[PDB]
Formats: sequence, structure tokens, C-alpha cells
Amino acid sequence: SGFRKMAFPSGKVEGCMVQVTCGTTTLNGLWLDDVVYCPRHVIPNYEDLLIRKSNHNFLVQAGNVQLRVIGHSMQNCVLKLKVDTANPKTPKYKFVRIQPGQTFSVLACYNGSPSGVYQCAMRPNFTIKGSFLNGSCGSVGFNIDYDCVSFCYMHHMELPTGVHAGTDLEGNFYGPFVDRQTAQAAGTDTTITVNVLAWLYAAVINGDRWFLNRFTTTLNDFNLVAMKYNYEPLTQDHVDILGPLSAQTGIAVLDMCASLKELLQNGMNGRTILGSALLEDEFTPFDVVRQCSGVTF
Amino acid sequence: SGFRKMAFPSGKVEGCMVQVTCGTTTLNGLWLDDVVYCPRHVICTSEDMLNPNYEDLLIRKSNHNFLVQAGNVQLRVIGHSMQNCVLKLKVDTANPKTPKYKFVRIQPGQTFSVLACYNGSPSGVYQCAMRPNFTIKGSFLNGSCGSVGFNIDYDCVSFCYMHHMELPTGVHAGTDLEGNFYGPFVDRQTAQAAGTDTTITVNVLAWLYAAVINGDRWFLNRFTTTLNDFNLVAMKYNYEPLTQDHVDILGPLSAQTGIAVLDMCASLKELLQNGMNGRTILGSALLEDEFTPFDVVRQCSG
Ligand SMILES: O=C1N(c2cncc3ccc(F)cc23)CC[C@]12COc1ccc(Cl)cc12
Ligand SMILES: O=C1N(c2cncc3ccc(F)cc23)CC[C@]12COc1ccc(Cl)cc12
Ligand SMILES: [Cl-]
Repeated sequence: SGFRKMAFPSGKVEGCMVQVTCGTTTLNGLWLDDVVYCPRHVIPNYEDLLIRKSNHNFLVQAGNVQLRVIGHSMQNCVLKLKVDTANPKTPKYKFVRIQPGQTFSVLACYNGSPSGVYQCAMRPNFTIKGSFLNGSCGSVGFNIDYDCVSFCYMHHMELPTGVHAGTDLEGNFYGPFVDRQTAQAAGTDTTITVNVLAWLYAAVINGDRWFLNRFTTTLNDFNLVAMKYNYEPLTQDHVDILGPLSAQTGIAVLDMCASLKELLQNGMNGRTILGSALLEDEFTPFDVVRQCSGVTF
Repeated sequence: SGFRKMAFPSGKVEGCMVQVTCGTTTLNGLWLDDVVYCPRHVICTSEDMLNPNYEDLLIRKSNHNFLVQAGNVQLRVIGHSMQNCVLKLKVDTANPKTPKYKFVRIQPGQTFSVLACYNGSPSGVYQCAMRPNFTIKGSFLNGSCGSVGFNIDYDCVSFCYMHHMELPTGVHAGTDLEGNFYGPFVDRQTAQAAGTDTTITVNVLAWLYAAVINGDRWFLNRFTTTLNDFNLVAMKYNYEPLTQDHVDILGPLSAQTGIAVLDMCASLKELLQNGMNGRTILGSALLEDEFTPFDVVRQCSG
């Protein structure tokens, strides 16, 4: 029993974190095989700024060992520093681009040293509600499937509302953001509906049923309600994905939608669900199944 | 900016997790140097659990009855001893991945990271607090026994908790790494229950200071309170008493934000009376009590 915001074990990623210094800027790098990946803002016309740099300008430190940079190239908003030594701790890995609503673990780092790990979600507005200070750039987001680390995020900046923006590991930004000091803002955010439903199923599995009702709804009627409360539309794919949780608890997906509609129109009336007075949207259907079954890595 | 429930990076602990099997029971062990630490109830059957005589059950076992697996390698048990509710299995190989470590016993209100494990394999990491009633609100299934709680301030791992059992309300009970239980619990299947729980007042105040540091002041008021008037009100909402130690501990956060501890206590009193009126504090509609004054200073900007 119990339901916590749980991150993946971070050890496979900890063994990849390095410190990257160029001039007065120090940030984090990800060392995989013989390449260190980091935000290109560590060095704007980035091609013009990069051509003026030599390999020895990039100081890379892995623990108490200085790695030697033997090459450098830019891919979108990520800088790839070729080093002479392959990381002996390189895990089995892939670079994957995630979709809004998907969750991942963040290993927050400062000076190439990991300080904490937390779980978060890519918001529908492409920002992440992270916890980062100056020096955290280059910190990464990931998931683990069996023994393979799927790197999905690299931290680049903080927006004026305190939320965060970054790229995939191929340097493509999530969201309409750019890596430069200019007027940028997070767009209006929405709630991840499929994730709220997954969390309601987790609450039922853990013994909370007060919000259940005898009613059902249609996808069309539910989506009219979701639009009114700034909730993302629910698709037939989302309904299909919630199939296993619907079969386990005996509550059809549109039956849980009628519970959610009632919660949106009436509130919680002083009650809580899994220790929360707000509807939680940062657990996917897969996260719920994984935590309620104890999958290991 | 931002404020998350943050766990310590788990790698140093992942390299210590092993699987311990005795008869039909399999659970997790912590391998440090040449010793594997695990709950002593690994020697029990489900029947034995009502009134187990651990000394009598242990004397009947030999070293080869304990199967210890570290990854795909079987370790050899060369000795065994019991210390309180923990079993210490001496092995013939020291863990080459043993980090710098200490065993620390924590007090209620302290936080720690839990590396939840099944069959000696880590499945996830989350942040917990030792509740005032000595239980933890964890997330554990059958097979999670032997999973550990820890803190990693600097490069040293301080092991503070080892998971032993789930109580009927879904909360969890365990020991320090010397095998002493937190609270009045026993590693027996007798009728046991968590006592009435209370809110960790010093942690709620720390979290209100975190909200002020992050730019939120809506909840502040023009009032102050004596410590005794604060405690008389707070006890009516099942909040733990605030002591002069707690007031002293909140000194640095008070100096940084310019809000006196007793002035923040007055704001807490008003929040308990009024509720949040549709507002949130650091993305939460409830008053959060699982961040210590030390956690706030560590995570927040100076
Ligand atoms: O947002 C930024 N940074 C921060 C990142 N994460 C949390 C931060 C928290 C506070 C802070 F002051 C800065 C933070 C540091 C660099 C910087 C400042 O200006 C930039 C412009 C463009 C780009 Cl790509 C990056 C940045
Ligand atoms: O609570 C217990 N266990 C569980 C632990 N953590 C989450 C569990 C979740 C579910 C579950 F069914 C068991 C869990 C497994 C062993 C067991 C069953 O009875 C006991 C009595 C005394 C002691 Cl010391 C231990 C136990
Ligand atoms: Cl303590």
C-alpha cells in the first residue's frame, strides 16, 4: 500500500554526469561513450561563437579527473564534445523525444555533481515544473525500461513564471522556446486528463472510493466538460490505454470520467484523494501500473 | 525557482542491494563491506509470525541455509548473528561498491529517501518523513522488506531506516540499521496499530518560509503570537507542539526572509482557521509537512 511520486533509480545516470567549463560559465554535461553532451549556451550567432573556440577552451571534469577534449560539434541547441576517454560507466541507452503528458525522472546536478532526483511531467505547454537553481543547466531527464536508459530531456533555462524549458538529447527544444536572453513566456497550461484518470484508478486500488458514482458518460459529453475546465481532450487512445486499470478495478473509463466530471463541477467537499486536495496529473497510466506491481531495474 | 519533493541520488545505495533467501522467504539485504543486513523475520514462516522465538529459530540455521544473491552472483555466507530485529550475515566477499557510510537513528519529523526494492533489485526512489507516530507513509508491496531509507549530505550515506512491515492502515514500520524499531512496534503478526498521527509543525513553518523565498506572501498577516498561544491553537488542529528548539532551528530562514518565527506562527494560525480560499502555496492546496528546515535551505535559493 501507499502511492508516492516515485522517480527511477538514478545510479546509471549519476555515472554519466560531468562538469563543463568554458570561460566564466560552468554547467553540467552528459558523458556517454567518448562524447560529452551539454547546452550550446555554455559558449547569439552560435556558429560564429563556436568557430573561435579551441578544444582546450572546454574544461571537462569527471569527478577528480580532467578529461581532454579532442573535438567539438553542434547539433541543434546541444554541443557535443568529443573526449579521448570513453566512459567506462556508460549504460545501455537511447535518445528518445517524449510527448506532453509523459513523465520522467530528473537528476538535478551542480558542478557535475548530482544533488537530487525528482519525478515530473512534460506539461501540455511544453514546460516542466522543475526545481532548478543557477548552475543546474545540462541536468537531464530520463526513464528506464528494463536495463536501458532513455534520455529525454536536457535542462537549458528558467522562464519568468519559475517553470523550466529544455531540449531532447538531439538539441531540439520542447516548446516554442529559443536559447537566448529575450522576452519568452510559458503559454496557458492545461491539465493532463488521462493522467488524472490514471491517478483516480490508483486511489481506487489503494482503497479510496468515495468519488465513485453509479453514472456513466460519453466521450463527446466528457470532452465538452474537459474543455470548460482547461483539461486536455481525452481521446480513444487514452481510453484504450486505461483498459487494464478499468478491467482490474471494475470501473469503466467513461464511468471514471463521470466521477471526474462530478469532481470538476462540485469539488472535493473537504475530502482528499491519496493525501491530495487537488487532482494530480503527473502520473501516467504506465506509472500507476508499474508502482502498483513493483517492476525493478 | 520551483519546489519539489526531492530525493537524494540513489546510486550509492543501489550498489548495496542484494536478495536474501531463507527457505520459502525472499527479501532485500544491504551489503556493506563483508556484511549483509536484513530483517530477522526472513527466518520466519507466516505461521511463526504470531509469537516467533527468533533465538530458537536462528540456532537451528546454519550459514548455508541463507542464499544471498548480488546481481547474478551468489555470495557465500560464512557467519551470522542477530542484533535486535536485524540479522547480520557475514559474507566471504567485501562489496567493492561500498560507499562512505554511517548508521544514524533519526527523530520524528526527519526526512529521508527510500530506495524501494524487490528481489534485491531497485524499483524506485521517493522522499519520506518519520511521522510523529513513528510510522512512515511509504509505498511498499509484499517483497519490499529490507528496502532502506537514507540521506546523503556530502559524499557519506547515512542509513536511517530498514523496512519491516505494513500496518492495517496502509502505513509502514521499520527499524534503524542497528535493528531497533521506531515506535512501539514488534516484528510479530499480533494486533498492532498506528497511534493517532499529527502534523509536523516545524516542517510546515519551514515550507511556508520556502514559499516566501520563492515569492509567495499572500498568507502573511500583521499579527504575531506568543509560543504558548500558538501551541494552544495548533494542538486543536492535531499539530505537534512547537518547542524553543524548533524556533531556534528556524532562525536562519527567519533572518533570510525578514519574517520572525512567531510572526510566521501567526500566519500558520490564520491558515488553520481560514483554509486557503481556492489558493495554493508552492503548488499545494494542503499544508505540507514533509520538508525540514534543513531540506528547505538545501533546495531553495539563498
Ligand atoms: O535561465 C537561465 N538559467 C537558469 C536555469 N535554471 C534555473 C535558474 C534559476 C535561476 C536563475 F537565475 C537562472 C536559472 C541559467 C542560464 C539562463 C539565464 O538566462 C538565460 C538565457 C538563455 C538560456 Cl538558454 C539560459 C539562460
Ligand atoms: O507486513 C508485512 N509485509 C509487508 C511489508 N511492506 C509492505 C507490504 C504490503 C502488502 C503486504 F501484504 C505485506 C507487506 C511482508 C511481511 C509482513 C506480513 O505480516 C507481517 C508481520 C510482521 C512483520 Cl515484521 C512483517 C510482516
Ligand atoms: Cl534526526
